[PDB]
Order: sequence, then C-alpha cells, then structure tokens
Amino acid sequence: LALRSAFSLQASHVSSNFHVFTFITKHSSTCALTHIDYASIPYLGLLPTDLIGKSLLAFVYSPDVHVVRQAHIDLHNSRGKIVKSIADLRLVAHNGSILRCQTEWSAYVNPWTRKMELVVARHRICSLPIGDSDVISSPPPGIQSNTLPPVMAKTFEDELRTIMNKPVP
Amino acid sequence: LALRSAFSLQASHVSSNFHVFTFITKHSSTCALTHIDYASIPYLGLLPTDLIGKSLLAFVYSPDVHVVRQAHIDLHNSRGKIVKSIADLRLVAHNGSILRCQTEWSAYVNPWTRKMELVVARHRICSLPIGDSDVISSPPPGIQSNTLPPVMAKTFEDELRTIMNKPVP
Repeated sequence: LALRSAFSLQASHVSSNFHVFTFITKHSSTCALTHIDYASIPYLGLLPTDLIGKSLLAFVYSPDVHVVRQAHIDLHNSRGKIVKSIADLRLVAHNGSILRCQTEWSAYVNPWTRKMELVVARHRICSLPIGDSDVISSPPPGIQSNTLPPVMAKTFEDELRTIMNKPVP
Repeated sequence: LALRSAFSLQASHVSSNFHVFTFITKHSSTCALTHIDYASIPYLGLLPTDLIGKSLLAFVYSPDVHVVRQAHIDLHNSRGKIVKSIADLRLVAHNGSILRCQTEWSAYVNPWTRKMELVVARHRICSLPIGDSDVISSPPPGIQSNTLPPVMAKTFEDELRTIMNKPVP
C-alpha cells in the first residue's frame, strides 16, 4: 500500500476537495502526544512512529509555539471549554513544507484532581502546504530546521506541564 | 524487582494504610482501555500487557457489568459530569480474588462531534480482595470464570460503543 500526498491523491480522486480538511491531535499532561488522525498523513506525512514520545512542539512551526502556550493558559482559565488560538498555527510536514492551520482547543479536566489531563486540538488547514507537495518524502539535505531546537522544546514543554499541573480555579 | 501484593507489602511498610486506596481506569469510545494506575498492581495484579486490547469487562465481576452499562448511560445524560454507580463494582484480580469497589464516573465530551471520547472511573476499594491475598500469582486450576465469557463481553461492549457513539443531547 502506497502512501501519497493530498496533492497526489487528486489525480485518482477527481471530485474531492482536498483543501477542505480538519484533523485532531491529542496529548496528555506530560505533553506526550497520544493521537493524530491518520487522515492527516497525506497532509503532514507524519507517522505514529515519528511521534511516539514527542509533543506537539516536534512539528509546530517554531515561532508559532506561543500559539500553543497561550492555548494552554486559556484552557486552564476556561476549564476545558473551547478556546480560540491567538493567531494561525503553522505545522511543519515531514518534508519541511509548512501547513498553516486555524486551530481550536479543548481540554478534559479530571473532576477529582481538578487538573487538565487531556488537551484536544482541532486543526483546520488553510491550504495545501507551501513547499514541495510530497510531504511523504524526506526533507532535502541542507534545509534550516523550522521547529524548536531540543533545548527550547524542553523549555516550553516544562512550562506546559507546570500550567497543566495547576488545579483549575 | 519483585512485585508484591498489598497484603504482603505490609510487612515492610508497617505504618501504611493499604486498605485506604483509590485508583483510576480510563478507556476510549471503542471500549479499549488506555490507562490503569500502576499503584493498582498490588491490589489487582493486572499488568498493562494483560489489558492491551481489552475493555473494563475483561476484569469486572460478571454480574456487576450492569453497573458499568448504567454508568455509560448516566454519563451520556450528564454530559460527562461526575456520576455515581448504582451499586458496588467488583473487580476480579489476576489470581481470581474479588475486589469490591465504590466507583465514580467521569467522561470527556468532544465539543465538535459532541460525543463521549474518554471515560474515566475512580475506584475506591472497600477492603483487600476476598480469596488468596497474592493477587500477583496465577489463578488456581479448576476455578470458575468470574468474568463475562467472550460472547457476552462482545455483546455488552457493542452496546457501550453504541451509547458512546450517540451525540450527547
């Protein structure tokens, strides 16, 4: 079974509207991702194996991590009800191409510990990503890293754990 | 590292109150378990490997499955807020011993699909289980199965999926 980019799938799906598409990510209060729709594979090229052990920050466009941070703070204050992002969220596909999304956030609050224990995000793409359309491919040698370097990922992840470990008021 | 029953751990934890204990299970809307506190191992003897692919019904005391069923129906109508069980919930440890609990239920409702997508249960034990105290052990040959037979597990699991697949009113 071949895996193919959303652009490529158009040739054999001539009536579909591949620019019209939403997908969900989920992660726990360790920041560890526990879910991404498989339907997102033609859009980001990211496999469950790519993501085992990592947070959203493994593929968020680096200067957009503040969108994520503020979403967790806004969720703590809404007690998990739907919050809007402060700006578009851009995600980096496996091949380095950039997928701009509009993202809404939801959170599950454990009623006994009163802490957030699941964060759910619904991403609505604005288009197919800019760059080469074959997100399934490997990125080209000599591309700048467009995600956070490990030390900064750990720095922002540390703060998100602290936010989620605080009892919801 | 040895794994030991809660009764056994008393000898080297002379000030602890092992009869005072609560633990959480979690499962998704396929009924598939995704979580059980590791601290429950001295109480039930059940490992993550015992549970990969199974629902709560793999270790609920068989005539108590109605407690679970009604909890899912009561959660659908509460929209995920804390519901009480209609009766005690008894769980079957790995060695066949029976652990009676008082259980409260919580559920996460996806705000976009409006369906339950996580069910969380907080189990408060009433005592150490009746039967041999070494829940870590294998059950004795020639014991009656005190959980649902596979055909009935699949029958009750089918209904729980149907309950959870219905949009919360």
